[PDB]
Amino acid sequence: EEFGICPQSCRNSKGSYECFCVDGFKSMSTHYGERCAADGSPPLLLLPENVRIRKYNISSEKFSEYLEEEEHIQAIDYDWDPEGIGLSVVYYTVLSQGSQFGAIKRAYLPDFESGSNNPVREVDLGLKYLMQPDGLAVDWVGRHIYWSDAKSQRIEVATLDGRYRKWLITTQLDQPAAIAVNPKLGLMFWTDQGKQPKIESAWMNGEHRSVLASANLGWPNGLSIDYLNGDRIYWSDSKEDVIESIKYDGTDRRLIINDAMKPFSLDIFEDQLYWVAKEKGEVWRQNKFGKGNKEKLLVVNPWLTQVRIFHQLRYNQSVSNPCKQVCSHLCLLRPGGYSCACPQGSDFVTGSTVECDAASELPITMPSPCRCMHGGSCYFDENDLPKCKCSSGYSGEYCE
Amino acid sequence: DGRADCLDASDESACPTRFPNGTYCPAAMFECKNHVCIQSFWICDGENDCVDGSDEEIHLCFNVPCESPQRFRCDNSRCIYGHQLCNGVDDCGDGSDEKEEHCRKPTHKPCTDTEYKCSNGNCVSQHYVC
Amino acid sequence: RVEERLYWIDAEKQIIERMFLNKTNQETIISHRLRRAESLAVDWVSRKLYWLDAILDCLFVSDLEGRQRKMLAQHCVDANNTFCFENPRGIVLHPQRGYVYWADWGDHAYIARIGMDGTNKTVIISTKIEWPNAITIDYTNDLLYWADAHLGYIEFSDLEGHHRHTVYDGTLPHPFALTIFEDTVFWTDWNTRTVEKGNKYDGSGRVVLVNTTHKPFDIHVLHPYRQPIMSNPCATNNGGCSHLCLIKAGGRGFTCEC
Amino acid sequence: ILRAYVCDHDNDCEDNSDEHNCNYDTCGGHQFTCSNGQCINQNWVCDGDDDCQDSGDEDGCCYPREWACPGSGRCISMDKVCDGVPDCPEGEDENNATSGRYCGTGLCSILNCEYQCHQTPYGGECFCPPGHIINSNDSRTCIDFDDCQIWGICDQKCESRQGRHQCLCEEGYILERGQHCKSNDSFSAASIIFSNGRDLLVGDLHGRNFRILAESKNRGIVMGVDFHYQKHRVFWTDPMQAKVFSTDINGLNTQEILNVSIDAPENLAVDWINNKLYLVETRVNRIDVVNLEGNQRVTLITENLGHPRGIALDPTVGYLFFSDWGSLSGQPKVERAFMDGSNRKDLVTTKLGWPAGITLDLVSKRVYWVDSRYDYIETVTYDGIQRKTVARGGSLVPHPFGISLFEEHVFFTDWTKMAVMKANKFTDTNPQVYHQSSLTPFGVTVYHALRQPNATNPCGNNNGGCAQICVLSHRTDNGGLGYRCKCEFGFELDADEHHCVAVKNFLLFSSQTAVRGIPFTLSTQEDVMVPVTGSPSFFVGIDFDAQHSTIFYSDLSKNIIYQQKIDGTGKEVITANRLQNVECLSFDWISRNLYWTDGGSKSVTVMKLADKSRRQIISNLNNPRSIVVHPAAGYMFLSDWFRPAKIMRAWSDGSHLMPIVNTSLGWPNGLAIDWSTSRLYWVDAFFDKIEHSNLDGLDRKRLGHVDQMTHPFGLTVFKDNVFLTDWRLGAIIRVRKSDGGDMTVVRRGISSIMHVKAYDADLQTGTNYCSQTTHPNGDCSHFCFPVPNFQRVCGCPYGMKLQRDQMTCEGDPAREPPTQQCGSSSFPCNNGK
Amino acid sequence: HCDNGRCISSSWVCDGDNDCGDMSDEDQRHHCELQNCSSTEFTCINSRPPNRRCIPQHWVCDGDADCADALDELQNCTMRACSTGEFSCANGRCIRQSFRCDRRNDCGDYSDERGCSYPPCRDDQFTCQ
Ligand SMILES: *[C@@H]1O[C@H](CO)[C@@H](O)[C@H](O)[C@H]1NC(C)=O
Ligand SMILES: *[C@@H]1O[C@H](CO)[C@@H](O)[C@H](O)[C@H]1NC(C)=O
Ligand SMILES: *[C@@H]1O[C@H](CO)[C@@H](O)[C@H](O)[C@H]1NC(C)=O
Ligand SMILES: *[C@@H]1O[C@H](CO)[C@@H](O)[C@H](O)[C@H]1NC(C)=O
Ligand SMILES: *[C@@H]1O[C@H](CO)[C@@H](O)[C@H](O)[C@H]1NC(C)=O
Ligand SMILES: *[C@@H]1O[C@H](CO)[C@@H](O)[C@H](O)[C@H]1NC(C)=O
Ligand SMILES: *[C@@H]1O[C@H](CO)[C@@H](O)[C@H](O)[C@H]1NC(C)=O
Ligand SMILES: *[C@@H]1O[C@H](CO)[C@@H](O)[C@H](O)[C@H]1NC(C)=O
Ligand SMILES: *[C@@H]1O[C@H](CO)[C@@H](O)[C@H](O)[C@H]1NC(C)=O
Ligand SMILES: *[C@@H]1O[C@H](CO)[C@@H](O)[C@H](O)[C@H]1NC(C)=O
Ligand SMILES: *[C@@H]1O[C@H](CO)[C@@H](O)[C@H](O)[C@H]1NC(C)=O
Ligand SMILES: *[C@@H]1O[C@H](CO)[C@@H](O)[C@H](O)[C@H]1NC(C)=O
Ligand SMILES: *[C@@H]1O[C@H](CO)[C@@H](O)[C@H](O)[C@H]1NC(C)=O
Ligand SMILES: *[C@@H]1O[C@H](CO)[C@@H](O)[C@H](O)[C@H]1NC(C)=O
Ligand SMILES: *[C@@H]1O[C@H](CO)[C@@H](O)[C@H](O)[C@H]1NC(C)=O
Ligand SMILES: *[C@@H]1O[C@H](CO)[C@H](O)[C@H](O)[C@H]1NC(C)=O
Ligand SMILES: *[C@@H]1O[C@H](CO)[C@H](O)[C@H](O)[C@H]1NC(C)=O
Ligand SMILES: *[C@@H]1O[C@H](CO)[C@H](O)[C@H](O)[C@H]1NC(C)=O
Ligand SMILES: *[C@@H]1O[C@H](CO)[C@H](O)[C@H](O)[C@H]1NC(C)=O
Ligand SMILES: [Ca+2]
Ligand SMILES: [Ca+2]
Ligand SMILES: [Ca+2]
Ligand SMILES: [Ca+2]
Ligand SMILES: [Ca+2]
Ligand SMILES: [Ca+2]
Ligand SMILES: [Ca+2]
Ligand SMILES: [Ca+2]
Ligand SMILES: [Ca+2]
Ligand SMILES: [Ca+2]
Ligand SMILES: [Ca+2]
Ligand SMILES: [Ca+2]
Repeated sequence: EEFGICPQSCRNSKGSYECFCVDGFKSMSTHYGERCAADGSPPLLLLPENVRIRKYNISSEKFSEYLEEEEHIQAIDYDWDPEGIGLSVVYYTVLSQGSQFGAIKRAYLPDFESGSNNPVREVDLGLKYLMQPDGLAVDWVGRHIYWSDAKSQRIEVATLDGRYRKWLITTQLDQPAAIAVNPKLGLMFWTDQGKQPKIESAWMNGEHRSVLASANLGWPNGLSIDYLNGDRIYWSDSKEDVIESIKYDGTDRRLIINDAMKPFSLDIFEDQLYWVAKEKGEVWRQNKFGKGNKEKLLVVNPWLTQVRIFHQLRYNQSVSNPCKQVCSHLCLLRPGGYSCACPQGSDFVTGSTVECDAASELPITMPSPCRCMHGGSCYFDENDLPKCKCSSGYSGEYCE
Repeated sequence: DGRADCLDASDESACPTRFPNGTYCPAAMFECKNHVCIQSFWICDGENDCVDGSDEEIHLCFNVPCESPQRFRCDNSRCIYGHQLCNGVDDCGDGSDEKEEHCRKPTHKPCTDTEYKCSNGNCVSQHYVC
Repeated sequence: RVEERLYWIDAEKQIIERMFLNKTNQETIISHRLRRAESLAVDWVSRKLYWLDAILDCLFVSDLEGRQRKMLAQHCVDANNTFCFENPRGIVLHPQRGYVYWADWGDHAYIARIGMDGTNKTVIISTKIEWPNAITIDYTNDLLYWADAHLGYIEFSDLEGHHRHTVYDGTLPHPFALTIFEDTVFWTDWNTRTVEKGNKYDGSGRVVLVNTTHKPFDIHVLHPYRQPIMSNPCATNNGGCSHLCLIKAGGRGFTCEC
Repeated sequence: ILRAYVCDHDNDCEDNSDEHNCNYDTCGGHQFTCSNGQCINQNWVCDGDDDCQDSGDEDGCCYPREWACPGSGRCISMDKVCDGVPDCPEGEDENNATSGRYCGTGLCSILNCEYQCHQTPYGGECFCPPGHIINSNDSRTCIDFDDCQIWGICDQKCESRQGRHQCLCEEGYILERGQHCKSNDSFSAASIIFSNGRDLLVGDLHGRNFRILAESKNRGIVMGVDFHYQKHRVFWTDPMQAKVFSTDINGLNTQEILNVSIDAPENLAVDWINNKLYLVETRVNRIDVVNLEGNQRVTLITENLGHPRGIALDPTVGYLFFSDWGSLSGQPKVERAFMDGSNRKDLVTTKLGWPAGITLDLVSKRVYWVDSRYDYIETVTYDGIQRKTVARGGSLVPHPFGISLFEEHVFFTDWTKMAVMKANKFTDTNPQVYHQSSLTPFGVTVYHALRQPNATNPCGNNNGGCAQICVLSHRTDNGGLGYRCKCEFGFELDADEHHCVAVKNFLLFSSQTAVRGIPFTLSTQEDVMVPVTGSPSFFVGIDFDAQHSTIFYSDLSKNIIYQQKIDGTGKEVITANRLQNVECLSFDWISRNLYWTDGGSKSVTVMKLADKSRRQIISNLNNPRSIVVHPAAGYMFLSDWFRPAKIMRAWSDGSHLMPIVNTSLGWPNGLAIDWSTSRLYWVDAFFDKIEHSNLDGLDRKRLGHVDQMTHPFGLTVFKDNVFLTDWRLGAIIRVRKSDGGDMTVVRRGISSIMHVKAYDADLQTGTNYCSQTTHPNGDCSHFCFPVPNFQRVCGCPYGMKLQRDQMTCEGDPAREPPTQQCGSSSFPCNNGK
Repeated sequence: HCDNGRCISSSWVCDGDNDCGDMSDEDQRHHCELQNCSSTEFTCINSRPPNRRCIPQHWVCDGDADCADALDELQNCTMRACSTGEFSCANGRCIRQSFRCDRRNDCGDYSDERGCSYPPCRDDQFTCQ
């Protein structure tokens, strides 16, 4: 029942306790389960600057360049290896510039070691009239994208290909800024940076809404969830200068890091918290329970808006999708199950609550990406199809 | 765009008339001499949100209201957020924030009926007394 | 009506709780020294709560926060020791007249009235009464209504018991508590487990609104007119009472008690 | 023409036949009367509209460089204010006014104008240069104005980049004279295609070269014309022959007739993105979708449609526009819908008269429609929010019928002028003529590449995943183009909305214009059974045979009884003689017999279909309105409306007749049998009630009043449900037969729905003596009739004689009964009087 | 929504109570028999609708018959307490002892009159059919 007691799972005993890691994790701390390590390739960091996205590798203390853009990249979220081809997908938002509306973009991120040798193209979900999409969240169970827009004051859900668009919350919103989703619980959490800042949680289908924090909030600008230690919620404040954690039901609230140098984004991995300093362009990490002292990893370009952690086990892919193909347009998770929803400007066919009266839309398959592994090189054929050429010592298709 | 994309704000530094009002930004917003705009809330709160510091020229601080439990006001007539009051940082340069008068430990409640008194300045429920 | 609150008794927990009609706040008001609470009444003018106990066999008065507590009646009500607190299961209040009414289903069943300050202890109904579990008042007629689970009737009389009429006469199997609004009377029945409505004078119209798996225990109507607006005697200075102020029998003036 | 318009003191007819012989009467109430003897609604007297052609209905109660010349809103360019032709209601915009006014500039000397000053008959006027307006605060100086707001500022797009306006044309056009938009030279020269009756003609945009696209003197009137540009095909419809034809723009001896057996097609629209044709049928109140070959057919809109006359399509957004009269209200309206028919909206519902003809503008996203009653051409935006008038009045547009749009001009056909006309799509105070002849032009369309812009067809790949048919639709969220799936006749969509499941049993009902089969549940499939229609027509009685996939229906317009197959592959006539008023039909599937009732002859008749043998079995009835037959039980049930109304039971041959129910019945109507419960159900249309009893009428129960069964007419029973139709709601309702209150409406808006039946082979079961293989046909000669206790009787045709075995009948069937159409007290005559 | 034009909490549907007043929430269209009670619930073996199939586990042993068969009370838990001045009935009820044997059913399941031997009326009394 103690907060700091264990990083992932705890078991009681007549005169003691045991800490244990969940599946996919291993324990190698001096004390069993006091710290956990994650299988697979080492974690990576994703660093969206003003007009470019950069990658960092914690295991090698190495830097790589991934994406360049002509507009201010605001929020980043990713989907891990949705096709099993070894390339994750990244989703990012760009704000409106002058008369040009904002947009949400889709790109491929290789899970293997790669950099500029594999140029990455961009796809646009086609979500029209976006103005200031300050927040982005990905749902890997339901295969949905969730985003928050501060000028329209809305939270909207769509299919990862932008194929169906629904509005979940429109009323009583003041500058929605950050959004996070938990598909296991079927809950979504977001922050409001309005005149009266707030932290709210709702059902991933919008049918239930609650406010978890409405006091001592200056500018909740970042939101992260911890699924390995319960389902805790963590948010960063760059005006209160604090990182705070609550239970997803609001029954518990704690202050984890004090004198956080203007924290603007949060991520949690292997018992450590990672956050960014608004103006310093710095990345700082500490222990997620507030223990010890804080350390500085990178001194990145001052434009760093967010830090994200990229790893197979950050999001539990194993989580089962309950939609079972019953709904015809949209299926949205809720605690203990699912619900059906129609695109905006539509309603259910008379008498039904599982069918919608709206045009059907074809899945938008993303173009073939550059897949040259082992430090190979990628070149486009005359028909624009991608092809690979490999460096000394590597051969076969792509660079397998 | 109203957002400093140059650290020196030289991008917005030469913006033309953005609105026929002669102003550079709309309502429910604050404007700075560098032609950069910021949420009015950030005015006079111990952070140069405008890189040129124009968002908190000390003369501006007197106007913003600050409720005592959620926000704090410093002797410099500048306002600071509640958590900052004893975070260990001089969030306001006068160093009123972090003053021992404010930070010192609480005054324990006087022992009520059904309770007991201890030399320790502590109160114990009567049943626990022995 | 004033606080927009609901008050109820829980016999498994032996507690009295109050909530807001918007369901946003719930509190426990009396949490100890309740042996067998059986009936609860609330007073909207004096800001008081009244309840009956069937183990202590007494009547209690308190302030809606559950802090002040006084015992207002005990033992017998007839100076003959035939009618005495044995199984009190009914309570209704009339502030305009300064009276409290309660019903008891002891082997000697009776309906008795006492004054909100504990004075003028008297018996109103004593004949052809066997199992009262229901007492209610109609303020648009100054009428008193009660139901008998044994004799199967719903009867109405005047506030002093000298006129008697039957809406239903022996036709109800096991009637329980009653409530009245406009030209309609509503009652609960334990053998059929129903909530039914009828015409308060002759029952010429009868329908069943709900039936239930569990026995229905209490039924009331909520509307401002069920708690009419009137001048509180203790309104300005609490009557100068140091602890409790209670409307005198007859509804004029107040009394102060420790 | 609608009867109400006849003798209304206004010419609706092409040749004025609706007013020539009329004797008029006064008008009043919430109305107004004006010059030329016309009556107008009260609100119209002050709304800025010239509803009276004298322009009198606005006298008492405008952009830069424009003036509101009368004392009200008639707004005209500054030159017209004195040009010398009365552009306003009674002059007041002329050199001198008969009302006493004269053109001058005296006030200008006082005004001290900031810019040009102009002469006005009344006083004087001041105006400002482009990009500016005069200000109401002083009527003398100039203020800065958003020129783009001006209707007609540019042909396609306008931008006030620096207050000063600039004009832009879409990617398919080029810009001329700073406001005009012309079509890129890359495309072929634009062409006009129009019909004048027997022939279809092609002409050039300037009206000096004409040719005939198909000169074969072998077809009816060409009514509607539409084209496909990429396929270089032209399509037109002929209602005289009930056919649709397609030709190649070259006219080089290639003419095709589509495989679409549709009754009375009258208007045609083409979809070039999905290769689909959309057809409009006015007498049948139907809109249908087919492919360019006619081989795949879907019914898109049949409910709450009335005489659809004009249709237009935009497949780049998935929009369909049509004009129709509400079946439940009879009011003219213009509607927008999704090309799948799924979503409908009303764009114009006020001041619409007779809205025949619709065309679309694809760069400005506008709808243009024609009204022949109020003599106007008017345009709205796809959302209906903004309305403008291009031309109005009998002088400019007296009787327009067809409309098409290209660039800055609209082309329409007028029957009074008997001409094809050219006008400016923004405002034309003096339309122009493009073709003139002594023949009435019917349809006009314009043929150019930019009239059919390209878009990615969502259906084009893998048929959009639809198992049978794919139709375009509108994306309600993105605003773009999407798709939907449709199933052929005899099929219904599966829960996945992509695969089609075959429908074996369906619900069958009859109406004035059509006989239709629909699923027993709420469904998007408008028709399962191939519809049945005719004209002029009124279908009342319907029964089915499920063993041979046949339906039987009667028509009171022609007084004929027909048998048809649910797949449309067969149509035959059972009888067309001596039928006076066939009110109800019933069929016996064991003996292959058909029974019908006639209120004219007050008799019940039975016929055998294996050899077409006929007999009349009950006569001297009063109002025999409903009949049902039970072969396995050997019983026949019949209802009579004559007071006291009654329900009667008989043996299949009529040898017994007894009133099984004769109390508390006002209009005993449709009768149904429940084979599971051996029960009889009936509906009463006067008392609007549903009652059911056993075959003896000895046990009688009444269902709880259906929440909206205001006036029911027909009843059928299927499984745990009862299905009834309502004659006022125009609906089909579903109810639960044990209590009467599980309530659902399966269809609504069906005009003149009459009877409902349930089609199922499972229902048409059982056996009787006639069926036995040991006694084929019950060993009868000409008729076999089931009677109780598995017995049978052998009947004979009319006029024949029976013999000793009492099973064989021999004699002469050659004589039909006389023509006794007249009732008692009337002498019949040779002249049918 | 009910045929009466009444609105009721959805959980109430197929629960054995005439919550709609017209039984609209407890009829064949709902298919109460097909319902598959939750693990947190309890089941009644002889479930014929409208007799409710599902009972909350908390209710099973409470002293009150929840299933039509009273199976929930026909289980292991004991009979509730009653006063010495009272009589007890299979309904899980305690009634004043004087009520015993007066030909009027006070307990509901007639346990208040079952097995009674009645003394004849006195001379001061009158007798009723
Ligand atoms: C990160 O660095 C380690 C070496 O420290 C290497 O094994 C791993 O493949 C790298 N991951 C990526 C994605 O480059
Ligand atoms: C992931 O989800 C699966 C299935 O819900 C569960 O068995 C597993 O323990 C989860 N693992 C982690 C690391 O959350
Ligand atoms: C002038 O300022 C107001 C706010 O005071 C703003 O709303 C408006 O847009 C500005 N002028 C215009 C009409 O652009
Ligand atoms: C009772 O129901 C009515 C109508 O639904 C509602 O207005 C009222 O607030 C409810 N009261 C309580 C205490 O639930
Ligand atoms: C509930 O009602 C009380 C009494 O009117 C009111 O004081 C309180 O604010 C209400 N609570 C909410 C959450 O609406
Ligand atoms: C009780 O009342 C009766 C009524 O007649 C009276 O006679 C008697 O004295 C009183 N006292 C007792 C205890 O019976
Ligand atoms: C008590 O009640 C009686 C009637 O029951 C009444 O006559 C009397 O005035 C009341 N007050 C006192 C003080 O007796
Ligand atoms: C409620 O009433 C209906 C109809 O009288 C009845 O069938 C059902 O058993 C009743 N339910 C209970 C729990 O008594
Ligand atoms: C005239 O202009 C002034 C501003 O100069 C404005 O306040 C006033 O309302 C205007 N009056 C009219 C009748 O337009
Ligand atoms: C005219 O059409 C050709 C071919 O489509 C195109 O290349 C050209 O740019 C067009 N010109 C204009 C002005 O649109
Ligand atoms: C016409 O339609 C029928 C039925 O759909 C089909 O069998 C036949 O092949 C079609 N003929 C042509 C030429 O398409
Ligand atoms: C449509 O596409 C075809 C094929 O690409 C081309 O020939 C034609 O000019 C296009 N028409 C328009 C209006 O873009
Ligand atoms: C009504 O029907 C009954 C039963 O067949 C019959 O006895 C009676 O004579 C009939 N009455 C009338 C008026 O038809
Ligand atoms: C409940 O559903 C299961 C399948 O999930 C089925 O096998 C079973 O028969 C159902 N009924 C009960 C009482 O378990
Ligand atoms: C409790 O229930 C079990 C299972 O029905 C039974 O075997 C056992 O004898 C019961 N125990 C008591 C105390 O009745
Ligand atoms: C800049 O502001 C001035 C003063 O308001 C004028 O409005 C001027 O027109 C503006 N310049 C432009 C080009 O908009
Ligand atoms: C406790 O609080 C009071 C004010 O409420 C004073 O600050 C007091 O000084 C405190 N008590 C002690 C012992 O210092
Ligand atoms: C003309 O018509 C009105 C009804 O609109 C009345 O019939 C009235 O009698 C008539 N009035 C005149 C003037 O003849
Ligand atoms: C009626 O029928 C008879 C017998 O067929 C004659 O044909 C007669 O000419 C008919 N009469 C009329 C008026 O049709
Ligand atoms: Ca322990
Ligand atoms: Ca600041
Ligand atoms: Ca501080
Ligand atoms: Ca007691
Ligand atoms: Ca007694
Ligand atoms: Ca006319
Ligand atoms: Ca008008
Ligand atoms: Ca003129
Ligand atoms: Ca006309
Ligand atoms: Ca229920
Ligand atoms: Ca129980
Ligand atoms: Ca008894």
